[PDB]
Parts: sequence; structure tokens; C-alpha cells
Amino acid sequence: FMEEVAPYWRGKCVLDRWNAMMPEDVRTMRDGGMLYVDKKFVRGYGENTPGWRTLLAKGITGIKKEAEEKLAALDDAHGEDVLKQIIFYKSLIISAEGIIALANRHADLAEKM
Amino acid sequence: KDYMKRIQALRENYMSRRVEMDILDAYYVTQGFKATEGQPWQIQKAVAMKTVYENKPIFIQDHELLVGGVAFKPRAGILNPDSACSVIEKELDTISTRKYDPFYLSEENKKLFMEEVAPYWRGKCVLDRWNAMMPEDVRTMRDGGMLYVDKKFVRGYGENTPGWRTLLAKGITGIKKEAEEKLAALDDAHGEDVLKQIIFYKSLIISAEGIIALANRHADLAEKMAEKEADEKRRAELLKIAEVNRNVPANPPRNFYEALQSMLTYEFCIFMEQNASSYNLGRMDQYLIQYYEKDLADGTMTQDEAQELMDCFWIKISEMGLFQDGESAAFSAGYNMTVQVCAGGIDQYGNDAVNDLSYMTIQATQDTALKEPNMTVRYSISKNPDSFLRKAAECIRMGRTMPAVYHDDAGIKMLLNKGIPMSQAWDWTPCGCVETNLEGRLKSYTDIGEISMGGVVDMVMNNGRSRKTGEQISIRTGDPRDFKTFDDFMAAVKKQIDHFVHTMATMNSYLDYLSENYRPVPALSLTYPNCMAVGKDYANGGAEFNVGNGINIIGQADIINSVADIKYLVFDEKKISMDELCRALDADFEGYEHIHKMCMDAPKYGNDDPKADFCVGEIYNYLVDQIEQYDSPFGKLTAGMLPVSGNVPIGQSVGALPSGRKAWTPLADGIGATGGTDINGATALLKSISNLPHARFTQGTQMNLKIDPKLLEGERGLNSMMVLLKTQCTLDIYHTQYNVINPEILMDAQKNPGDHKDLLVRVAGYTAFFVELGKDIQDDIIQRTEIENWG
Amino acid sequence: KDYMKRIQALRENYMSRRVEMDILDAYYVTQGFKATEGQPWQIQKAVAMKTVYENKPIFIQDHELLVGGVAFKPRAGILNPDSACSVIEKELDTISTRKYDPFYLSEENKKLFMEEVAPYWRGKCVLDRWNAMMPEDVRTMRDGGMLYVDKKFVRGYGENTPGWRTLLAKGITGIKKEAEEKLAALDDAHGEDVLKQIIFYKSLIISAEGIIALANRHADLAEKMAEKEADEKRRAELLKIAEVNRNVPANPPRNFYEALQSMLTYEFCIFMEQNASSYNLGRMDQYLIQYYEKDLADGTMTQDEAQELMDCFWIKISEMGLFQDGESAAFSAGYNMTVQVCAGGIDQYGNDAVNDLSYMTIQATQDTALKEPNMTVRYSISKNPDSFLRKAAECIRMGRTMPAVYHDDAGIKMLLNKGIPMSQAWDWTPCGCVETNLEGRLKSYTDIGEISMGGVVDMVMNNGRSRKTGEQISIRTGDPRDFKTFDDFMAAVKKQIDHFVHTMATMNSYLDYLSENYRPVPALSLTYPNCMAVGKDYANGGAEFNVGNGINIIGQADIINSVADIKYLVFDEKKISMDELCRALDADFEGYEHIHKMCMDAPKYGNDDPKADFCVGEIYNYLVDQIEQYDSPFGKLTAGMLPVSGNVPIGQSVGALPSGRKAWTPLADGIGATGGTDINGATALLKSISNLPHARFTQGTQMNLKIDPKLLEGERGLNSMMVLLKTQCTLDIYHTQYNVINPEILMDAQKNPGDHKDLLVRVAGYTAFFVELGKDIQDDIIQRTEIENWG
Ligand SMILES: CN1C[C@H](O)C[C@@H]1C(=O)O
Ligand SMILES: CN1C[C@H](O)C[C@@H]1C(=O)O
Repeated sequence: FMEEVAPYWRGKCVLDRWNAMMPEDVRTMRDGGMLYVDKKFVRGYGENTPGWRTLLAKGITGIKKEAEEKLAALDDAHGEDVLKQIIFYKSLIISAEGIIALANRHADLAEKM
Repeated sequence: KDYMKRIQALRENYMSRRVEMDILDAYYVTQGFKATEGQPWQIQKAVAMKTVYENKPIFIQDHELLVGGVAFKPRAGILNPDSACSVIEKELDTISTRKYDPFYLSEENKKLFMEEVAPYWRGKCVLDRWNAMMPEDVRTMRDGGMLYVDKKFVRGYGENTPGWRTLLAKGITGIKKEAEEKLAALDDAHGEDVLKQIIFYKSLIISAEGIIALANRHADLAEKMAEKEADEKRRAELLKIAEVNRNVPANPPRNFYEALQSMLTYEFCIFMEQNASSYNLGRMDQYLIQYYEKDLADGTMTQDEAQELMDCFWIKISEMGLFQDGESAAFSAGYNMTVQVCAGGIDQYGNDAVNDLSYMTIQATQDTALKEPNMTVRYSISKNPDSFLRKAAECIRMGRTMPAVYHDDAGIKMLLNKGIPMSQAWDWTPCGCVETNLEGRLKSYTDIGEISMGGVVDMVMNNGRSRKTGEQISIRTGDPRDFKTFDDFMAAVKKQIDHFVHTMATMNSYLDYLSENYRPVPALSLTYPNCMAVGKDYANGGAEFNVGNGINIIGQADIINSVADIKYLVFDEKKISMDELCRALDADFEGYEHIHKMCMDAPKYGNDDPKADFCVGEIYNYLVDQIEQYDSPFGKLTAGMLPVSGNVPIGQSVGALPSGRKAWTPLADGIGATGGTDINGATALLKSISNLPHARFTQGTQMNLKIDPKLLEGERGLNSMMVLLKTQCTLDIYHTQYNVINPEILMDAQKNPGDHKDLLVRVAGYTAFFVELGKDIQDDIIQRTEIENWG
Repeated sequence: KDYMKRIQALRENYMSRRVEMDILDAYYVTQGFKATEGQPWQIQKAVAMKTVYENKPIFIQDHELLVGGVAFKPRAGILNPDSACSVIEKELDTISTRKYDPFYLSEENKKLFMEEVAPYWRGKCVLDRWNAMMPEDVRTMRDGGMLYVDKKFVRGYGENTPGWRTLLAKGITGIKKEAEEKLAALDDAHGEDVLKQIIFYKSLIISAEGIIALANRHADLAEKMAEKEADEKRRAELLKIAEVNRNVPANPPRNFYEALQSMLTYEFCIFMEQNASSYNLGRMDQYLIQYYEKDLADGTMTQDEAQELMDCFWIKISEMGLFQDGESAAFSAGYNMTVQVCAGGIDQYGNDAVNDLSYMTIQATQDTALKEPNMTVRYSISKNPDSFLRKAAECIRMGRTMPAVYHDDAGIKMLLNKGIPMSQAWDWTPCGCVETNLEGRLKSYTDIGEISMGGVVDMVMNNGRSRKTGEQISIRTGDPRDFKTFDDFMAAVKKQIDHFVHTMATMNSYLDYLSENYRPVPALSLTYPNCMAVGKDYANGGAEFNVGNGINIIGQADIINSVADIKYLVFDEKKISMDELCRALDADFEGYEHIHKMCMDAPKYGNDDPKADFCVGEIYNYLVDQIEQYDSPFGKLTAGMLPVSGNVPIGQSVGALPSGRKAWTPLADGIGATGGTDINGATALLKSISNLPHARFTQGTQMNLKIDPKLLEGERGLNSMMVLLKTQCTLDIYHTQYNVINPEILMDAQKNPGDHKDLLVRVAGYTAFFVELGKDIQDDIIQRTEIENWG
């Protein structure tokens, strides 16, 4: 952690930004124990039910294909806002290839065993 | 004139100045960012500039009345590592002797850079983001030299006229007071959008604190210097510098002296925030008339003392120098931060705006005779006096290479075409090279990058393949021998334009993305009042008017002559087959010299020849048609024809052309004739360029003319210069500029540069020291038609 | 030219036509409405126009090659009962002999109108609504004559150029086919907003069916006439007339003959839809050139035949005569439907648009020498050939009073300032008098009412009280004896202007409200592509570009001279006390002959005198600034200076002025100088008017000149005319018009009307028959300066 992780994220992670940006009335009330304010800065969203029906009806490959197609319809010549969508779809595609990889490593492990 | 003694001294000190790379600025920005890790980039960036203002070295040179700097020395290039940090890291060891616009980078500053700056900014500066994100069509097109797409990723916004009237009216303190007011009114409990406004206002306030500090630091310095100063005349002017700098730009100027220093300090500050061209002073003759007139009336100042002050202002302005990477430097050569000040035009009643300041703005250029500021005249033929056009003609005749003369109404039309109402468009300011701006109110990149119209003809002729490398650089619009009619050839041209424009628009999305996220300019946003109203940086559309960024177009004469000459030679005369033409074109004309002479003799744009000019309106309205279909958060993209020096580098990518152009030579400068192909006089050349739809190109149009000096001798020569200039307005030509130089002086400058260090030449919308240009740019200039007849 | 035999005959037919009042149109419109009770206004209007189109009597006159009309006979004014029913009722027994534009109302048409028409429309037509609703601030300014407000409530939209290109390329069936397809693709289950769309498309379909019904009736009538025609030549024309009216406007014209009939049939149907001025043909020369050139290639038509058709067309167009109430008539005299058609300008590539038809456009006017069309020249000095300019000048010299010459770039600037992109503004068309339009794409009332600038000045001098009645009719700006300086005087003029403009803005709110509800124009919407794309009528923002309505401004030289002369007399020269001045103004200079001689001798607008012209830009930028602060559903209001003939009526409410103008005489026409005060030549006159900010008046400016015929003799006189017109462009002057007429003729035309029934005069943006103008308007024209010096 200390050698390969900690230095990269100092001032970068969400909790560091929170501590850097915390307004003072917020600080006072948190220091006074009147509010508690930190835990969603520490840990991501959670607190949702994802689209299980979507996962099941389409699988990650179906979703990734919708994203490949939405991405292919889009044109980054059409301005920054399209660019932001292209980035999002790219990110769905990347992240979806990763999920599938992890499922397959397990499959690989089970076959080796 | 007495004050000229001082001006000559300041000039001599400017000339003896080596161009050096500044790094302290970059170092202090880095400290600022590190000092605020985890804060919003707008806070980080404002604190960094406050760190720069509070800490940079400052100086007050001998004889200076106006004081300041962007760096630790005059003419020093600053590095904004939030933008172009990898540039200095890639040419750490070559920048001192690189082909174009070298900067002496001390061994000291290399170590500061490599140790204290470069590490923090890897993968973080705008340039590194772009290199990371560049889509492949852009990289393919760029690598094949059909586009230049890197300029604005390297160097900040620039390309705008700050709100000089707000800074003069309120001072930096009044503005910060307003931001403080806005900030107190806002509540961070009212959601993320309000927090964004809070951040921006906080970032405005830090910036404002920084700027006032830097002005106070100079006052402190002048104070201490004056105690130390034996000469009672200098001591007096030093204590005056102390009082002036204490007042502005914190407070509204009290007099002409202070108004000048106010602009100068702010000009330096916004420049330090982002190295970039075109931080236009704009209409100083309008902004400062109130203080000049008050002082003359009061006795507190004389007209000659005002000229003296303006002359020093000119010299201080000239002590900035655009920094950029070595490639971009061939496209933007001579350290042309290109700070356009202008004179003339109309007032808010549409009346003639020419006043004493107008004349003295010209007189500051004649006196000081440096490459900057880029001093030009909004010339209203319907309203401005002959005497004012005359003084401009005399300035030109002196070889000052300025002013550039704008047809005022063309400039107004361009602002209307930008969506600005006429109630404000009378007040337009020419920008940087030849673009159009509006004091404190219009936001745009006026030049994101360059399309090579020459490339467009090469892609048609070589079916999308680089003649240099052979790779498929563009789309395949077909084998040119399959073109049955000239219409099929023209279809090919048009498809290629779609691709070049589409690719530039692709690039524009990344640029607007990276800019909005990583190029907040709060110091600049201080002087855009609408930014205060809506709580958004200049970068995020806070300005009153936003338009789409400008696509720049290089090679008018090359595209126009190749189209005309292909129609003429292949399709109407049938002097040669398409096949033979292509072979001639592949051979670079070696072994086909009768074909070359046939190409050279075919109609040439610039002669009022209809066989050459019939196509100009179609190609360039088509081109602008493509550009404008692309939308951004800031509006539909705009277009300009301000090649800068980029015609020289961008031509190295373009093979031989049907116009007779041999491979890898320069494309034509500006919108004018290829060198030596216009031989019908000035007037005929203007007629040819009037075929361009200037008003379609809202980022401006840049024309060169090189006049034989004998044509300007005597009052007869002057009248003829004015007739030509009036002719330009009549023909609706946006812009013209004049080199007037004995051509042996330019050739001697190549061989004995040491004896021509202040030799000025007009390159493309801006002036440069001739010996300071890469030889190819020098040769481009040399070979321009010396125009021997007025017409 | 042989074909001139048919044009002479057609022209003799037109010149002997008595001007009558049609009622059948109003009767059938009342029927259509009765037959549609419970239906939306838009369906009613549409069905009422089917009924008008399918039932009104039609005619085919001897020698006519093109056919149609808007009423039971040529030159009849029609009654759109839906807009102005109550005017025919109030003037039922006076209209046949009223002072301005009499319309002989047959006793029989009186009876049909009163029994079947008037009852239905009381409290129903827009004029009735406006009177019900007219707020009291409008009433008491209208009363007392400060504003004229009633025009556009009486007379439908007009002032626009329909989508000629859409009609010509698609035909009314093509468009109906689109409306039908949009209709089929909408589901009225999707809510009130869609039903509105559906309602609108239906109204288009119904309109479109009626216009093809009308054309076919003409083809039918022609074939029946053919059956009874002995001469085979005439019989063969009638058969051709039948063939073309079966095709157009239903289908795209197969030839130039068919294209002319197409526009004309359509032009008559949109005039029938609403009596209104300035349904402009626009750029005929560009819309029809490919028909003319294809037809000439095919041997199916000669340039001579093309000229003859156009001459026919010119006469046909002349056969409309604008209708309005007795009082509106004083403001717009001469039956001035102002159907403008311009040649020249630049094409879509920015190139010279002049072609054969551009010359034949001028030629037709010269051939037909009638009051309409309002033939005008878009003149681009940088692009249009001199040959074109000289033809225009040759036509002006003949006494045709046309064309009006527009500086093309100024026309473009106004469209840009309306927010039209330069990609479409090259395509502007002068409108009605001198307003700006864009073919099938721009919606606005270009002239809703008139501000009396005279009245403004009278209101300062008399502290907002009428000189006629003594009533308080405007706001209070202070006793003028209390204005210590010219600045307080100017401040009061501004305050008056604020209130006038405010009250015009108030009336505009009512006009839009009534317009949008009770003035759908389905016929007109057929040729606005965007109404089809959004499914809203022209009247509901369907057009591609909407600007707010245009406030008209009358009395330029009057407020300028009064402002200038107050300043010279009371404040600079102090040779007359403000009280002395007011006492003399209250007296109408009666017994103050010395003061009146001093005011006559104070500087006069129109002489290029800075003592007079110093205030022009400031007052008129203030004015447009005021107008422009007001928004509507269609954009900010717009402004124009096209007084029409309203300077004569509006002047009857203005007492004497410090400019020396006696009480209740006409104000100055257009934007030029007061008769008999411009003594410095035409060029100085043009220089004075160049101080107006023509750009800011997006609804145009109208300039009259009257040139001593002797000034135009021979090739030199034409030369001087052309130089004058180039000076016009140099000075950025939007518009000029030329009366060229021996003065005796005018005066004989007052003694012997019957010896001069075709004597044309240029009035103010348009041409009238001099003998059809009320004497006091004739006198105004007569006292115009006969410029005897070009300058
Ligand atoms: C020197 N600059 C002037 C214009 O702003 C464009 C040019 C650049 O950015 O290279
Ligand atoms: C003569 N018309 C031209 C203008 O558009 C309006 C005017 C009218 O009739 O009111």
C-alpha cells in the first residue's frame, strides 16, 4: 500500500478532496459531533438496486453490444457533449470486457481444478 | 522630440535582449497546485497565479515609466505547465537552438524544470491529455500534415479582447468587491450548481488578490529603488511609478499614466495565467480618450508626455513572447503573441471614432518600431478622416509593416455573423492576426487548427494518399483519371473538404472538452462582466457572447489555382490528359517540364482573371458551409483564413500541384496570390481576393501585399496608397497589410543578420523581426510578389 | 419590338381601368366562415379562401398571356372582412369620393355588403377587436396624432417575400402532398399541441386545394374562350393559357411561361388571403433564370418572348390596388400594394448574380411604365457590372421613377442584424417600400405604426401637450425654459422618445395577439418550408426566422433640424431665448418673422453640416436602443425609417418647430432633408444621411432625391448618376430613390389630371400615379428639392 498505492492518491481521492474542500460550518458541526458527514466520501455509492432484469435478459455481452452500437452511432465531430457520451460508452465497453474477463478467469480456474 | 531620447534608450535595451525561457512562473504554478491538492482546479489555478504574482521576479528597467513583466526578463517565454509542460520536457535540450523561435533555457532552469515542475504535470497538463485522447483520424490526418491540430492545446486561450473598460471603470478591487458580493449572496446549501458558482467566484477573488499584489510589489520596488537613486529626475519618476502602481490596477485609473499602467499590469497578468497570442489591447484610443482629454485639459499631462507613455507601453507590450513547441513555432513564428491594438472605426453613435489617441497609436508604432503590439486601424471609409488613413499610409511607407488596415464594416459584418447585435458590433476589435473580438464580451478560440487546402488538392489528385509516405491519409475519393467531367473532380474536392473539416471538428470537441475542464482563466474572467452575472468562467461560457471555435484555412492560391488549372488544362483546353497530369504531378514535374510550364501559364488567382477566379466563391462558401454544420456548447464552429506562417510548414506535406507548385514548397500566404503569379497590379489582386466571401469567415481573413517602395514616394505615392486602401473597402476586403522593403535589405538580412536585428517584416497578420524567422519563412517572404503597379 | 404591340394594348387596357371596391371576395369569405361555424379560425379562413378562389368571378383579358386577379376586375381593392369589415361600413358612402385612394363602391355592392357581410363581422374582425381593446395610452397618443397605429390592424401581414423557390420547385400539389403526409404522420390522440398542428396542416391542404381550383378555372375559361375565338393566333394563345394554368401553380413549371404564371397565380391568392402591401416577388432574376435559360436552349422561347411575358406579368401585378380605411390612405397613398421585385445582388457563391433577367427586370419596368411592381436593384458595388448599373440609371432617367438602388451590403447587414446567418443573408430581398425580407423564411410585420419624430420635438417644446387641442397627450418632460443646457433638452427628447416607443410597443402587443389568433395565412404558409416542418402558420412563428415587428419612424429632418437648431439658436449662438423661441412657436411664427428667419437659417440636415448632423447618430441610436429593449413572441422589436406618405398626415398634428417648419405642414419625407434646405448638392445630401446608422434599422431606411433632368443628359449625366450611386454605396447608404421629372409637368398634372393619368412619381419607397395622390401629398412631392448639383 505505502509504496505502490498511497503516494499516487494523496490529494486525489474523493476523501482528500472532501477534507480539502470542507466548509467551516460543516467542519464545526462535524467536530462538534452534531452531524456525521464523512462516510459517503469514504465509500462509493452502493445504496441502489442495479438492473438485475437487464443483466439477466441481456447478459453483459448484450449490454456491451448496445454500447458498441450507441458509440458507433455517435460522432465526436459533433461537439464536446457527444464526446462526453462517447467517453461514457467507451467506459461501459471497457468495464464490461473486464467483468467478462473475470467471469472467464473463474471458468479457467474451475477447468484447471 | 525630447521624449524620444527616452524611447530610443528603452528600444536599445529591448533590442539587446536575448530570448530566454522562463521557468520560475511554471515553478510557482506547480507550488500553487501542490499547495491546494484536492481543491477544484479553478481554485488551484487561481492560487497558482496568485503564487506566481506574489513570487515571480519583478524588475524596473532603466528609463521605464510603465513597468511590469510576464517573466523574469523581457522577451522571456513563460511555461504554463497546466498546458504545455511536456513541451519543455521533450525539447529540454533543443529549445535553445531549435529551428523556429528558439528560447535560451539556462542549465539552472532546466534543473528547476525537470526537478520541481515536470514530474507534477506528466499526464496532467492539457497537452498530455490531448496526446492521450487524440482520436485516430486526427492523429492520421495530423501525422500526414493535412491538419495542424496542436496549437491551442499547447497555448491557453488568448484570442480575445479583455474587458478593458471594466478594468478601467472598476479596477481590480471593484471587480473583486462584486465577486465578494456575489459570493456572499450564494449559499453552498443550495446544491452542486451553486457550489460551482461559489468556486468560480472564490477563484475570481484569489486571482484579484494576486493581481493587486503584483502591482503593489512593483510599487514597493520603485519605492526602494527611489531611496537608492542619486538622480533626482529618475527618483521623481520612480516615486511616481510607486504611486501609479499602488493605485492600479487595484483602483480605477486617475489619469492617463495610470490607465496605461492598469491595462499593462492586467495584460501581463492574464498573459501569465495562460501564455497565448491575441490578448488584444483593442481600442486603446477609445478606452483612454477620457483620461488623455482630462489631463490635457487639467495641465497634469501634455500630448507629448502621453506619446511618451504610449511609446513605453508599446515597448513593454513587445517584451512578451509567445512560447510554443518547436512544430507549432513554424506555424506561428517570430514569438508572435500578437497583441493587436487598433485605432479608428466608429463610436457608439456610429460617428467617426478617430481622436488624438487614434493618431498617436499609429505614432507609437512609428516611434518604437518593434514587432509588437500588432498595431492596426479599423478604417471606416464612410466616416474616418483622410488624415487618419494618410498617417497609416506614412507609417506603412516607413517600413513599419503596420498598421494592418481593416475595412471597418467587414469587421462589423463578421461580428453580426457571430451573433452579436449591431448595438454592440460597432465596437468590434481585430484580434491576434486578423480575427474579430469584442471587448470583454465575446468568447472563442479563433484558431483551433489548420486545414491545408493544398492538402485537399493533393488528396484528390493522389486519391487520399500521402505523396511523401504513400499511406492512406485521407478518404478515397477516386482515381482522378476516372473523372469524366470537371464536376466529378469538384465532387472529389468537396468530399475531401468534408473529411478535413469533419476531422477538425473532431479535434474541436477534445479541445473544448480539455479547455472547459483544465483551462479556467479567472484573471481573464474578472474583466468579462457577464462572467460575474452568471458565475461561470470565460472557459465555461460565462462571457456574454460565445461562438464556436475557429477552423483556419491555409492555401487559398493553391486550392484555387489547382482547381482552375485542372479545369483549364484537363477539362476545357484539354492540353494534357489527367493521366499525364498525374504523372507530371508524381514526378514533381521532373521530366515533365513542358507540363510544368503549362501549369505555370494556366490561369492564376490574383490577376482578376475569370478563368482563375470563377471557382473562389464556390469552394470557400462550400468550405464554410461544412464548418458551420458542427455545433458545440459555444455555438456553431467558425472559420478564418489567417495562415500565420503555417503555409510554410504545411506545404512540406503537399506534393506538386496542378497550379505548378512544386512539392514540399510553401503554400500561398494569406488569401492572396502565389509568389510571382500576380503580375496585374495591386488593384487586380484585390479584385481577385474580393471573390472570397470574407463575411463568411468570422475569424477573419488575412491578405498580404508587398509594395515596391518606389510606388510610395512623394504625395503621389501616398495618395495611391490611400486609393488602394479605399479600393479595398469598396471591394469589401476585410484586411490588408503591406510589406514595403527594399528587397536587397531582406537578402542582406539573411547573410548579415547581426546588422538587421530590428528589421521588421509582415508575415501573416502579425509582424516579426526578420532575422528571427526560420529561413524557410524568410524565403517565403522574400519570394512574395513585389507589386510594381497600383492598377 | 413587335411584342410591344401587345404590351401597349395591355397597358392601354390597364390605364383606362376605373378603381373599384370588390365585395364578392368579402361575401364569399363570409360564406366560407358561415359554412364553418364552430371550426377553428384557421379552418374557417382556409375554407373561406377555397370559397373565394372557387367562386369569385375570373377573367381573361384581350392580349393577356398571363391571367388572374384578386377581385372582380383589375385594380379593384378587396375587403378581407375578417380584418377590416367595419371600415367599409363606416365609409360605405364616402369611399367612392374620399380624399385618398377612392374606391368606387357600386350601389349594388353596397347592398350585398351591408346585408350579407357587415352583420357577420361586427365585433369579429381584427379591426373591431383592436378598437374594442386599444388601451388608453395608445388612444390618446393616436388621438393627437403622435403615433399612427391602425395600419396593420386593417391590412393583413404582407410585408414579406414568400417562398417562391418552394412554390416553383414543388408546385402547390407538391406542398399539399407534404402537408397531407405530415397530417398522416400526426396522431390527434397526442394532445392539444398536436391537434393544433393537425388544424394547421388541414388549413394548408384546404388552401392548397383552392389555389389549384382557381388555376383550373382559368384553364377552363381559357379553353371555353378558345372555342369561341376566330383568329387562330389568339385561339392558340388561349389554348396555351389553358395548358399552363392546368399545370401551375399545381406542379413545378415546365418552362419560363409556366413559372411566371405560377408566381402570379400564387401571388394573387396570398393577396386575396389578406389585402396587404408588399407580397414581394423578390429576386425573380434568380428564381426563374434556369427556366429562361433552359427554354432558350430548347427553342421554345426567345428572349423577346421572355421579355413580353415579363411585361405582361408586370401589368398583372399592377392590377392589385391596396385597400384600407380613409385615414390609413393618407399614410399610404396611391393604391400602393408595393410588390417589390429586385434584380442584381450576389448569388449563393457570393458572385455577381446579374443575368439576362436582371436586365429584363429593368426592361419590363421601362416597357410597362406602371406604378407596380416596385422594381428595385440590389446593387453590389464589388460584384455587379457597370452595364447593369447604367441600365438602372437609364431607366431612372426616363422618368420611370425606378428602380430604387439598394446598397447590397447594407441589405445584408440588416438581415444579419435580424439574426439571419450570412449563409442565407446574401439572399435578402427589399420588401414593400425598403424593408428587408428573406424568401419564404422571414416573418415579421415590417411596419406596424409610425412614430412622429416631429411630434417628439413638439412634445418637448410644448411639455407633452397638443398644440392643436391643448390636451395633455404625451408625458411631461419639463418647461423648455428650464433646460439650462442642451443636455437637459436632449434628455427631454430622450424621455419623449422613451414614451412614444413605449406606447408603440404597447400597441405591438395587441397586434401580435390579434394577428396570432385572428390572422392565420394558410396560403402564405404554403411556401414557408419551416411552417411545414413545425406545423405552425406563418402567423404563429412557423417561419424559419422571426423578428419582432418594425416600428416606423417619421420626421427625420424635422427632429434633427429642430434639435440642431435649438442647439445653435438657444445654446451655442444664444441669439434667441428659449422663451422668445417658444413664444414664436406658440404663434406659428405669426408676428415673429425675425425668429422664423433665424430658424430657417440655422443649420439644416442634408447639407453635410456638422452643426446640423452632429446629433443624428446619437438620437437615432438612442431610438433603436429604445425599440430594441422590447420583446415579443417573435423577438425584439425592429425599426425602420420608411414614412411612406405618412409625413403629410402625421405633419398635420405637429405645430411649428425650431427648425423653422410652420405648423401642421408635412414633416420631411423618408430620411433626407426638408424641401428647400439641402442646398449643397446630392453628394453632401448623401453624406448627411450617412450619419444615420442604417444598420440599426433592420426594416430599412427610405431616401428620396429629385434630380434636375438637365443633370442627366447624355453619357456624362448617366456617368454622374452612377458615380452618385457608387458614392451611396461608399457611404453605406441603404437605399436611394430618384424622381426625375420636369417640374412644370408636375404642376400641369395638378391642373390637367386627365392629361397625365400615367405620370409616375416616386413617393417614399414606392411609386404612385401622381394624379391618384391627394393634393397635399402632391404638394409635398412638388416642394421636394430639385437637386441641381451632383457634388
Ligand atoms: C498568432 N496567432 C494569431 C491568431 O490568434 C492565430 C495565431 C496562432 O494562434 O497561432
Ligand atoms: C406601403 N407599405 C410598405 C410598407 O411595408 C408598409 C406600407 C403600408 O402599406 O402600410
